[PDB]
Amino acid sequence: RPAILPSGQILSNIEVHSHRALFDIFKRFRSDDNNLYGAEFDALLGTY
Amino acid sequence: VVVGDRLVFLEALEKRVYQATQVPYPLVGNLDVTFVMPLGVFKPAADRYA
Repeated sequence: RPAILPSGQILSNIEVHSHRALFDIFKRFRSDDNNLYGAEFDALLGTY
Repeated sequence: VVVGDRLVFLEALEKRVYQATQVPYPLVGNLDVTFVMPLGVFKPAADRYA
């Protein structure tokens, strides 16, 4: 579940697999993984 | 840039291309030299001098 709209653009053009230390979680899929599509949700149905 | 009596471009493609990708740069060539050295030769009896 990635983001829908980007706030501001990035500027650096640097490889990133070598700087995976700075981040907290880091995931790199090869090309167009079929997992980022399915979107489920919880719901509350009426209050009495 | 003008070198000799000539006008030439002068460009380095380490930034425009090759940046942030896993292909190395081609202009960093490799020299190759083969050394040799003698192990236990023994000079004749006339060259043993300090």
